[PDB]
This record gives sequence, structure tokens and C-alpha cells, in this order.
Amino acid sequence: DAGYVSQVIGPVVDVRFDGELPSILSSLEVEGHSVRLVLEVAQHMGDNTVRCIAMDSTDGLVRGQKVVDTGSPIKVPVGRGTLGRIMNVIGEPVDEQGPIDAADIWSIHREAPEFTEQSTEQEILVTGIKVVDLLAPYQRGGKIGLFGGAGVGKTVLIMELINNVAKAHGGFSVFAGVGERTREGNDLYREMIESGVIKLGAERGNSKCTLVYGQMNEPPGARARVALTGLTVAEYFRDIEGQDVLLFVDNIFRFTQANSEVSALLGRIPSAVGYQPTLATDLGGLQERITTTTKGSITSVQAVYVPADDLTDPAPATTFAHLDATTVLSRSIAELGIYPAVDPLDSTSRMLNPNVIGAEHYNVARGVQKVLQDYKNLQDIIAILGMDELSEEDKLTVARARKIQRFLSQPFQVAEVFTGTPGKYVDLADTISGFQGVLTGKYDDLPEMAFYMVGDIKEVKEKADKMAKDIASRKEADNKKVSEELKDIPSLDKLVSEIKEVVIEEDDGLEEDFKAEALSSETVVLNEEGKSVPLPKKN
Amino acid sequence: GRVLSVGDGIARVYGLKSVQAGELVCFDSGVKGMALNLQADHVGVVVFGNDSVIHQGDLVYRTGQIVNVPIGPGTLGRVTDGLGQPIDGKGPLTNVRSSLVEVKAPGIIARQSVREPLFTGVKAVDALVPIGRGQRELIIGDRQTGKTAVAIDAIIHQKNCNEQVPKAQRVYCVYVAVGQKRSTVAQLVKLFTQTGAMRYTIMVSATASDAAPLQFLAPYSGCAMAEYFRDTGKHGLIIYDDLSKQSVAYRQMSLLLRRPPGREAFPGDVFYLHSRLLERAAKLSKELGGGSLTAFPVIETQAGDVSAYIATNVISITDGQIFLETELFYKGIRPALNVGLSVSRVGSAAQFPGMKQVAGTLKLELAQYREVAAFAQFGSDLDAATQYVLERGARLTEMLKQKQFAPIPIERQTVAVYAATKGFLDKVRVQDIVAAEEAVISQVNPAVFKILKANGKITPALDAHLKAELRKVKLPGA
Amino acid sequence: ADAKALDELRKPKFSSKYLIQHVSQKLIPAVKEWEKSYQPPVIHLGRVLSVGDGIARVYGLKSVQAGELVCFDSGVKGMALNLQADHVGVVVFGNDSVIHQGDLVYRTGQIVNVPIGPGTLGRVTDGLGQPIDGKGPLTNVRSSLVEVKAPGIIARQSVREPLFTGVKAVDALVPIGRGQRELIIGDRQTGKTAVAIDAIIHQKNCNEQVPKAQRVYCVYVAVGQKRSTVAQLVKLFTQTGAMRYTIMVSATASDAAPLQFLAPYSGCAMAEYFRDTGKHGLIIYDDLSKQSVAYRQMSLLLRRPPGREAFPGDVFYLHSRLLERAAKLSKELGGGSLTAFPVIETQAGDVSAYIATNVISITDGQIFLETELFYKGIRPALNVGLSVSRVGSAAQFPGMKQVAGTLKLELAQYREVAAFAQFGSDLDAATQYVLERGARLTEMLKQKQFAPIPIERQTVAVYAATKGFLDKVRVQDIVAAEEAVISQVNPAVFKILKANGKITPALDAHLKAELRKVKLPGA
Ligand SMILES: Nc1ncnc2c1ncn2[C@@H]1O[C@H](COP(=O)(O)OP(=O)(O)OP(=O)(O)O)[C@@H](O)[C@H]1O
Ligand SMILES: Nc1ncnc2c1ncn2[C@@H]1O[C@H](COP(=O)(O)OP(=O)(O)OP(=O)(O)O)[C@@H](O)[C@H]1O
Ligand SMILES: Nc1ncnc2c1ncn2[C@@H]1O[C@H](COP(=O)(O)OP(=O)(O)O)[C@@H](O)[C@H]1O
Ligand SMILES: [Mg+2]
Ligand SMILES: [Mg+2]
Ligand SMILES: [Mg+2]
Repeated sequence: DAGYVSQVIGPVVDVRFDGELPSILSSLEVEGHSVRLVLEVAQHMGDNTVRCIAMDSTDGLVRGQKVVDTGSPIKVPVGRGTLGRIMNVIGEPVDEQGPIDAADIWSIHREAPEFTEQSTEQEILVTGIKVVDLLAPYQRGGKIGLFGGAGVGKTVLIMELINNVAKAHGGFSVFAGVGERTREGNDLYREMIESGVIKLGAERGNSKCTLVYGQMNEPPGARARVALTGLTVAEYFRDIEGQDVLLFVDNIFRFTQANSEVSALLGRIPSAVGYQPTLATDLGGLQERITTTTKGSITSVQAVYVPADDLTDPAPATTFAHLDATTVLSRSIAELGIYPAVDPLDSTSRMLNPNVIGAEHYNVARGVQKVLQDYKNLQDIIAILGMDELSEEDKLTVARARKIQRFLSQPFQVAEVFTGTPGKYVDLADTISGFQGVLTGKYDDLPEMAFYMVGDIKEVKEKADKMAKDIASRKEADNKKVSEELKDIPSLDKLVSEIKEVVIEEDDGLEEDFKAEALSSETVVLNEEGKSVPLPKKN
Repeated sequence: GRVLSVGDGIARVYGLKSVQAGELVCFDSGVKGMALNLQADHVGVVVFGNDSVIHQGDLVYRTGQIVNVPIGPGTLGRVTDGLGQPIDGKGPLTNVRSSLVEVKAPGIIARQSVREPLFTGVKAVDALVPIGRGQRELIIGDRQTGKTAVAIDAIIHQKNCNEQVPKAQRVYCVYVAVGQKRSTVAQLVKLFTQTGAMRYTIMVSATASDAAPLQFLAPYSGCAMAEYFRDTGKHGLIIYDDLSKQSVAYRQMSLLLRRPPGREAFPGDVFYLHSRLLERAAKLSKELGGGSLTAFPVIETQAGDVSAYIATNVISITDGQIFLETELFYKGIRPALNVGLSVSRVGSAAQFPGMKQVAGTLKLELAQYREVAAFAQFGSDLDAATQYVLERGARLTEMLKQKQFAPIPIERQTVAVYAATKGFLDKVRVQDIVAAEEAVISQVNPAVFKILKANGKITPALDAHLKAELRKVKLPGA
Repeated sequence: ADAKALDELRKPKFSSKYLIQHVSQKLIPAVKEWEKSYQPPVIHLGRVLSVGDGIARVYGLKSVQAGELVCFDSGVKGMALNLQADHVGVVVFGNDSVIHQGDLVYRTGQIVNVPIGPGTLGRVTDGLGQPIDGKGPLTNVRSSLVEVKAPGIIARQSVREPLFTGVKAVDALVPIGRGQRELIIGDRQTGKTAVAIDAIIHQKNCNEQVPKAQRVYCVYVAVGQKRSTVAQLVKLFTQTGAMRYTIMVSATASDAAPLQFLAPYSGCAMAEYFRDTGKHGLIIYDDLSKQSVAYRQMSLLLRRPPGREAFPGDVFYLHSRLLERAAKLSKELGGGSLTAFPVIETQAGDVSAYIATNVISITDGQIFLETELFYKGIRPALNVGLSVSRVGSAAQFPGMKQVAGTLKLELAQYREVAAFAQFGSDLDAATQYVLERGARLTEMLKQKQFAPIPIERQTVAVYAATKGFLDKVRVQDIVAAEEAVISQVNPAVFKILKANGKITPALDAHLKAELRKVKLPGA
């Protein structure tokens, strides 16, 4: 009827069933653990033994511990009752607010939609980010990937896309945090409380996001399945509710990395760089479920961490093919202080087609990429010569491209808490016309750093005015400035007097709550009866 | 047989006493499988689908027959999966016949010299790396550089010229999509129906959520479906998009069957895999029908590193190579064909004879332009034997640009290349790029296209009229 | 061979009894003849099958848990790591030369646990809890698991409190926060331990000043280092008085690989006491690039299949579940904190290595110390373009926040012209003016060793540089000019800058006034 633990090697448990083996992908429950330990069946080892991956830690598992079968995969709560909640891999609430009151719980494992139910509609998703909306324009109902190394700004870009799209969407959102920092999971939760996207208490049903979190502190069996849980909530909203869903996945790289972390313990000899031999089919089996069928539409934005800034690592190089749009963030753009650090060349979109976004948008996009590639080819002869023998056209294609590089930068609304500048939403037409101006040459009369961290084309023109009133100023230097003392300034010993007093009592708070138990000097062990007995005197 | 172990799409099956290597089996669950490595104690069966419906002790039946797909004219226009079954939802494949997916390639005597040209409609490919019927040409490049564009333009141009040739010299295309997304296959079926190309295009599709044996086996399905047309005296064109994904699916199966890995964990017989696939694209002898099959494998490099394992293997196998760079792509040169690194070992023996006498100048002065390529970025002008080739090579690279999904007939590419290699160039200031590239083919009278297509050669009686026609081109926007 | 006939064989089908009746009255006399060579049978205890290289394979131990301290009969401890069907693989916490084949292994009942509490404050500890300083056992202390899970999304709150380290390159360019995990990454002998030590010394300097609950209690985890270096570090800490707040966990190089593997978890469990009880902790996992090598030794000797650089598969999880314990807790859980400084060593600056990219992916910031800047006099050798921080603002000094953005961007301007300083064209007194202004700022950011600076003196000394008051000074002697700025200026502007927290315009006037009265030595 039930099974028992046969073997525990880290996060992979062998469970032996005397008859009635579970199916593969079945979730099993370990009865008698400290916490709820869920094992998901991975393979049939062969002598009435299945091999599972644990959703929690396996420290505490005894061999022969009774493991019971639920007859089904990991089923999570889905529906309206999950909006404005935080869930586990297994659908437990981790937000301390009751249980989840969602109806018709769903398995986290299903096949992808068929070839017959594939949508080919291509409408542009306007993001308000002028480098995304110009050079790699997103598709609503499309699969979007924000590639990049560590620290180039994938999470701040996904937060700006949340702030710009998910609040003004109408449908629902699902953030699926896959193996990320718990600090930024809390930051996302708090700033979606403050935005109204998550409401607590009596108006919980007015929320517009379901958080599903599988962060870095969780074992590899949990990070390898939490994307399926977020995808199951989104697939309920797409298939049953018939909605337009917005799936946001932070580091889908951690899905493949967490599958790779258990891959040798599941008994598979490793492929190239060190990933599992099933890397492409695991990633494909996740990514093909994120589609718009004819029923509803899932627009997914996925952050994809590229390891050591290497875009040819097989975990980004495999997920390149599953994406309609692609926003390659690079470190080289970010070392110039240009944010978002989108590589304007290495980014690509399926929408960048003159039949899709219009030939007027297409030609200014291709012209920006043309002048940027020409400047990228001229930099090598500039650094040898010195940019004074460039034929007055290649002094123009350097100046225009260096204006464009600054004009691709933008202040973000979610990035004003560590930069200070408030963020600008830029419309699509004011992006297209603004870049067409700098391309054809209307704005060579503006200085070059006037294009840096601005919004429209109406803001570089007035940043030039502020810069040229400020470089017109700083010419008076004599007196009646702040440095004089009878202006408003008290005496310096007067300002020490207004300091309020804080006390120091030199006991630093260690004699107030501690239960100091007396630890054993001797080793105390268990005999064959399990009795706590001191270690026997024989070596 | 009885399932011993099952996991990661591999079922170890005890029993199945007289089962063949590569033979189909069938499980209790209705899923199929292919018996790949037969051992003395079990059979390693790769599973054609999701292995979660297989349990230990499930019964496996052998079907007695090797893996085979339906071939024939009923497959034209249908989107099939990697095993031949149609996934477009128009019912079963009428008017077909089962035939094995692993056949032997035609030998030395069954071959013929590759002499007749296969036009792709890309003027870079038709002018510089010309394709013959029976050639294997590698479309190699990095990601997002336009490889599917060159393949799709070849298919669409085969539709365009299939309407104006007799029944014999028509090319029926097969596009094999290995490991692609399912949403981007539907966009290709949309483009091929809207183009009209599905009247001659079979569409074999093993997507990313398919099993690894289906993606491994889909190029052999597509090659059997196109070998129908090769073996009945007609002409085929097979396109394996990302053969580098078929190799990854094969690596997955061979590693999970615990076969000993080689370089980049590929099995030892992955060269045998791809050469066993790609040697079936042949121009048959006059006795076997005279039919042909032209393959375009697509291999994705990573950083232009063609010294990778699968890329070197397929570069060794195929005749030519169409190398698409990413730096030419963002520089405006689209199709981004690297002229110096793109080869065709068939060469000039199988191109248009009217293009062969014009393109021999073109590749020579493109080479001259490539060696004098640093001087384009200079202010000090040199001795005007280099500035001449600089402006000439610049207008020649701007000559070979081409928009997507709009292939050109071969007589029009010949005329547009003649108008740039004989010196009818826009040697004006280049404000008139808008009304001079297409103005040559739109303002000469179309009778020169009829004569050049039907004779296949610019005769002395025709370059006279073509030179007389090229001088009277208007461009009245100036 | 199939199992149904094999369990049909449990039915009796003997069809004769001329051996069953004969052997049964002959067997028990024969076991008596060799019972001296029979070891007594074991069910709930253990018996060592094989011991070698610090891995015991233990028969028996039917009811051990995974990850449980077991104890051999020679007193040396173990840990049941992989629980096979036929045996238990125990990693030995000590020298495995005392273990034989046939030794009894005693299950202790408990998962691996270390002494935590206020009695650990001031002690030198090995990787398991035993004090190695010879000052007796630990009193006023309770046991706690080394393998707690990290505080979740609802237990945390935003990182807002600053946590000055006293290194002004850090406190200006890459400012830490109070629950932040900041990686100190660099090559060998670039000053990673030095940055960590100045953090601990500066926390001693500020603990004697703040009211009883802003005090930061340090833990130094010294994995893989030699025992002489730990002795030098304990000597330094006790001669500066910083050992009153510091615990030192020391799993040195001669220790067994499970002690070096487990000492970050022991140290984190010691420092989590202050996070869980409303105080503020700080932990330095010095040479976390050696905990991974000790874990690789354990996992390769437990015959787990290797991976990249023969590291295990779960070596990302080894560090992620360790560093995620460094958090800032909510007010419903005390408001405590624990900020981590993991130290990762690179080889030849290859930051593209395996463990380096894992810990870069886990931690919030980086403090990149490059070996080519260490030999240009830039000490601490902080690569400003490559060292990031996730919190940025809202977790540093407000007065330094006024004066440090104009330093961060101006050093970007200074690095912008260094690849254009090999020719000497000197364009229009811009690419030559910042070529001295940024060169004066990078000289401002240098400082000595074991001498951290209070935050108000740093935000005065960088106020004096990104404003005027220093452009008439040679680049050779700004390190000398800064002591003229710090000492000769009235020490009452420092108190009101510390107590306000920002530079008020009432204080900006007196600060610009007293930055003109001092004598700068540049001639
Ligand atoms: N000749 C061309 N003119 C204009 N645009 C082109 C041309 N060729 C390709 N493109 C554009 O480049 C983008 C990528 O092209 P394509 O899909 O053909 O390359 P790929 O190498 O097959 O990419 P992937 O490997 O991701 O499938 C497409 O959106 C296409 O519209
Ligand atoms: N700010 C500084 N100014 C001058 N010297 C310094 C400074 N910081 C460190 N050093 C010197 O650099 C040397 C290396 O310092 P440290 O031991 O901290 O580096 P490390 O990277 O930890 O080296 P290891 O990898 O060997 O432990 C020390 O001898 C120290 O004296
Ligand atoms: N739009 C932006 N403006 C300013 N700084 C940014 C921006 N995006 C990213 N950054 C900087 O990049 C650092 C890391 O960004 P993050 O989104 O955490 O990257 P990752 O997701 O790769 O860790 C942050 O410290 C932040 O200061
Ligand atoms: Mg991130
Ligand atoms: Mg393609
Ligand atoms: Mg050190």
C-alpha cells in the first residue's frame, strides 16, 4: 500500500514500494517528518524502487520511513483565490494570511498545447522603454527573454516592465520567482502592496498578481518545479478564465541549473559543459507550455542569467530559440553608465519586420543599428588615430551614434531609489520620431550629453538649455554666497549644543532573555534500545 | 517484453527475444518506442513520447517492423510530426505509401555530375555560391543572422519558378524543423500558405516539447519523404533547420542509453549520423530516373566558432558552405553572406551560364575589395586604383542586398549584376538609392528577360540590346 | 530470473528431508566451534565496514537520519551523509586513523549542532563548536542546528541601515547595507582579508558609541587558512579590543574536510543568534573558495559523480543556502540582522570560474580587488567599474550620499580618458583636467591597513575632494593632505555631521569655511 525510504543521497531519495509503484511525476508524502516533505517521482529504478526529488530538505530522513503515494502529481491551488498570495512549489501559502481559498486544484505537469491551437497574431506590446520599443519591440502574447550576466540589470528591467505593463494590463499577472534572492522577493511583495497590485485582507480579490516563489535557499528539487507552479497558475488563467495573463519569471536559468544539480544523483552521465543530457528537452517542455492558444494569451517575460557573461553557454544558447523577443543586456553598455544596458545590436525581435510594425518604424530601427555598427567598426581606428582624420562623414557617423547611445538610456521609475532621477515613460511615436530626428540630423545643435538619461525628444532640448545656463553660470565668485556667517549661519559651537543626547550603558543587551542550558561535557549516544547512554568506555 | 526500468525517456525492457536494432516496439500505454541498443539482458528502448505513462512491469510488444514514414504525393502540403503523422488536423494522409526512414545512400554508379542549377532567388547565393541539383550546401551561421531566411527564400522561389517550367523540372521542397518552437512553425505554415508555397512543400516538424527520438528521427523522415521525389525522376529540396539540434537530441539519447561519450559528450557515431543523413542528397544517374535531391543543412555556430564538433563534422560532409556573419547583418548587408568564407565545391559547373560570365567578374572584384577594406575608413585618398575598387566594391555589396521573403528570378539578378559589373553604376552622389537599385529591372523592357531566360546566356546579339537598354534608364526623381 | 517465480520459491517444495533434518542438528554445534571469530550482530548500532581518507562506511545504523552526528567508539564524531541501502556513508569529523574495521558506531540522535549564545562572544572555535583557545569550555550557551533554513519572504524587510566598514572606497563607492551579502572577490594577496578585518575593527570602534542595539557583533569564519594566520588575526583582534564582539570559527587546513565544509554553517548558526534575538550580526566567510574544495573532497570520496572542475552538482546550493541566511528580519521577528562578507579567491583574475560565478550570482554586491591596481598604489585595490552593489542608496550615510554620486560619476569620467592618454593630444583642457581631477580622487580613496576611518571623517575627506579645496595640490601628496584636512579642521564639525547624518546648509557653510583655513603641504 505505502512505500518506505530506501536510500537518501542529498536531495534524491530512493523509495521502495512492495507493489503499486507510483507513476513518474507522482508526488509522494513522507509521513513523520518535521515539515511537509514532498517527493516527486523522477524515474523507476527497477527492482520495485522509484527515485524521487525532494521539495524540501532531506535532513532527518530515516531509511524505512513510510512514504505514501497521492496518486497524482504536485497539485497546486489555482484560480481567483490565488491572486494576491504568495505560494510555494507545492502550493502552500508563505505569506502568513490564512490558507489559499482557491477552487479546482491543478496538477503542475501537463503537455504543451498542440500545433492546431497556435496563434499567429502579432500585436506590439508597448513597454515605455525606448530601446525596447524601437530596436527589439515586444509582442503581446509573445515570449520575451531578458538575457544578461550578473548585475547588468535584468531584475530592474523586469521590475520596470512590471510597473509599465502589469499595472495597465487589465488581465492578471503571475510572478514566478525561480531560484532568486529572497530579498528581492520581499521587495517585489512590498512594492506591489504599495502599488495596489496586491491588496491584503478583505479586498484581496481586487489584486492582480499571484506570487509563486522558489528562491535560492530552497533545495534543487524545489527550484526545478516552481516555474511549473507559476506556469500552472498562468495556464489556469489562460485556459479556464480565458484571460490575458502576464507571466514574469525571474531567472529561468535556475530551472535548468536546479535540474542539473540533481542530474548525476538521478544517475545520468553529464553532457557538455556540465548540464544534464536532457537540457534541451527539459527547457523545451517548460517553454512550450508558455504559449497563447486560441483560448487565452500568456505574455511571458523571462529573465535569463547568462553565466560569466557568456551567451554561448548552453543554458542561454538553448533558451534563445524559444523566445519571440530578446533583450540582451550587456556589461559593456553598463560600464558606460547607460541604463538599461540593452545591446542595441545583439537584441532581436520577431516584430522587427516592415510588415508588422510598419516600414517607418522599421527603417529608423535599421538606421540606428546601421550607424551603431558603423561606429562599432570605427572605434578601432579611432583609438589608433584619434578622430580627426574621419572624412567629415565619419565625424558625423561618430557624433550621431554617440548621441544615439546616450539617447537609448532612460530613467526608470523603479530605479529612482538608487539613482535619484524620476523615471520617464516614453510613448512609441515619441520614440520613433525622436530617433528619426537624431538619425537624419535635426539635433546636431544639441550637446552630446544632453541625450543622457532623458525621456522624449522634448527633454534633451531643455536639458541642453539647463546645461548651457549652468555652464553660463559659476562665473561670480567674490562674496555674498553661503560661506558667510551672518547670512543665516549660527556659531559652530551653537550647532554642537543642539545635538540631542543618546545614552550608552555598556552592557550591550546580553543578560535579558537567554536560556543558557548546560551542554554535555561527555558524548551521549544511543544504544540498541535507543536509550540515551554515555559513550561506552572501550576504544 | 517487460519494462525493467523507465526514466528520462529510456525504457530498459527485459525480453523481446528476437527484436531488431532500430525496430519499433509498442507499450501497454499506447506509446511507441524504438529498440536502439540490444543487450544480452535487456533492450534499451527510447520512447516516442512522454515516459510518464510507462511503469515497471508494463508489457512491451514488438511491432515487427523498422521505423517507417508515409511517403508520396499525399504528403505535399501537410504538416507532419517527426514520425510522419499529420499534426495540421486535416485528417489522415491519403495517397501515400509507407517506406523506411533509414535507407542506404545511392552509390558511386547511381550518381551523376551535378550540372543543372538550383536557383534560390537570393542573388548573393545565386551569384557567388551557386547551388546545383544534388548538392549539399551548409547554411551555417550564428544565431539570428538569417539562415531560415535563405532557406525560406529558396523554397518560395521554387514555388515561383515551378509555375513556369514543365512537369519534369519542378522542385518539391521539404522543410524539416528540428527542435524549433511550435509557435514559429505555425508562422512558417502561415507564410507558406499565404505565399502559395504549400502546394509543393512538405513540412516535417519535431518541436522542442517533442521527445528526443522524434527530433533525432525527423530529418530521416523528411529525407525519406523527399527521396520519394528523388527516386521517381523528379527534383527535391530538403532543408534540415538546425541539424545542430538533431545532434543534441541524439546526444541526449546516447548519453541516457549510457553509450560512451566523445568530444563535447557527443557519441562516437555522430559523424556517421549526419553523413548517413546527408549522403542521400544526390543527383541520380540517368538509369535511376535522373532525379535529384538538394540538401540545405542549417548549423548554428556560437561565436562564429566553426571549429566546434558538429560544425566541423557537417563542414566536412557537405559540398559547399553559406557562411552568414553577424557583423555584416547589422552593417546592413542582409543576407549577411560572408563572401570570402562561403564556398561551393560544385562551383561554376552548376550555375546560370548567363550569370557565370557576369559573376566571374563579381567575385574577383569583391575579393579585390575585401583586401583593400581598411582604406575605406581613411581620409587620405590613395592612388585611385584602390579608390576605384573601393567605390566599386561598395556599390557591389549594396547590389547584393535583398529584402526578406522576396526572391528574384535568375534573369533579373543577372541583369542587375550586369548593370553593376559592366559599369552602368550609380556613380552619382548616392541620394538616389531609393530610385536606382530596382530602376534597372523595372525600366528595361521585359523582352530581354524572356530572351535571357530562354537562351540562358547573354549572347552578342543580346548584350548589345541590354547595353542599349541600360543607358536609357530614367530615375526621374532627381 | 523474473521476480514472481522467485517469490514463488518461498513456498516449500523440497520433496525430501535428508539435508533439512541433518544440517539442523549439525549447524549450531558448528557455530560454537567458530563463535570466537564471530563479531556480535548489530541492528541499531553501527559497525565500520571500511574506513579510508576520512570516509567510514558503516553497516548497521538502521534508524540514523540523514545528516546526523554519529559517534565512533574511539570518540571521534561523524555525520551520516549518504544513507545507502546496505551501509551508511559517514564523513569523519577528525583524524580517521583511530577508526578501524569493526569499530562500533553510535548514533547520537541529533542532527549536527553547534553551541550558540553570548558565551561564544570572544572565543576561538573550530568548525564544530569546540573552543581551541584553551580558555575552558563554553559557558552561557545553548545548542542549535547548523542547518536551519533561511528566513522567508514574510520574515524579511528592506535593507536600510548602513553598516559602515571604515574603508572609504567601500563606504563611498559600493556601500553595504545591514542585511546585505557583499562578496569580496579578487586574486590572492590583493587585500580581501584586509577589507574584512577593517570591517570588524570599525565595528568595534562604533560599538562603543551607539545605544546598545545598533551594535554589530562580528563572526569571522576562517576556512582553510593556516593556523598561524588565525593566531595573527586573534592577536590583532585582541590587541585592538575587537575580540569582545567577535567570534572566530577556525577550521584550518590540517582539519578534516567536513570541518572546513561545515564551519561556515557553524559560524552562521553562531551569528544567527544575534539576527534572531534583535541584535545585529556580521559574518565573514573568509576563503569560501576553500569550503567548496573541502565539499568537493567529501563528495568525491563519498563517490558522488563530479561535474565542472570535478565539483559536485549541488555546489551552488552549498553556498546559496548559506548566504540566504544573511538577512534583515521584520519587526515582528525583532528587527535583527546579519550581513555576510563571503570571500572568493580567483586564479589569475579569471572571474569566469565556477564557484566564482555561483557566489557572484548569489550575493548582492561585489568588491573586486584586482592585482594590477594593487601594484599601482591603489590600496584597497577596488575596481570601481566592476564592483557593484544592489542596494545602492537608501542603505548608506545621507551625508556621504550627497557627496558620493559626484565621485562615482566623476571616476567614470576619469576612466573614460585613460585609454586616450597614450598619445598626448590633450583635448581642450577637458581630457586633461579630469585626467588630474579623477587622479586626485583615486588618491583620495587610498588608505592604510588595520586603520578604518569613521564615516563622518570620510564624508568630510571626500567632501574636500569632489568639491574644491584640492585642485591646487599635487597628485603625489593628497594622502598626506587628507590628514591635514582631518586633523586641523575643528573636531566639532565631525560631531554635528555624525549627529545630523547629512550636510545641512548650516553645516555646509562652516565646512566650506574651515576647508580654507588649513595648511595643505603641496609644493
Ligand atoms: N534579408 C533580410 N532582410 C531583412 N531582414 C532579414 C533578412 N534576413 C533575415 N532578416 C530578419 O532577421 C531576423 C532573424 O532571421 P532568421 O530567423 O532568418 O535567422 P535565423 O538565423 O534562422 O535565427 P534563429 O537561429 O533564431 O532561427 C528575422 O526577424 C528576419 O526578419
Ligand atoms: N589597504 C592596504 N594598504 C596597504 N597594504 C595592504 C592593504 N590591504 C592589504 N595590504 C597588504 O596586502 C597583503 C595581502 O593582504 P590580505 O592578506 O588581506 O589579502 P588576501 O587576498 O586575503 O591574501 P590571501 O589570499 O593570501 O589570504 C597583506 O600583506 C597586507 O599587508
Ligand atoms: N535602470 C537602471 N538604472 C540604474 N541602475 C541600474 C539600472 N538597472 C540596473 N542597475 C544597477 O544594476 C545593479 C544590478 O541590477 P539587477 O537588476 O539586480 O541585475 P541582476 O538581475 O542581473 O542581478 C543594481 O545595483 C543597479 O544599481
Ligand atoms: Mg536578478
Ligand atoms: Mg532558424
Ligand atoms: Mg585571505
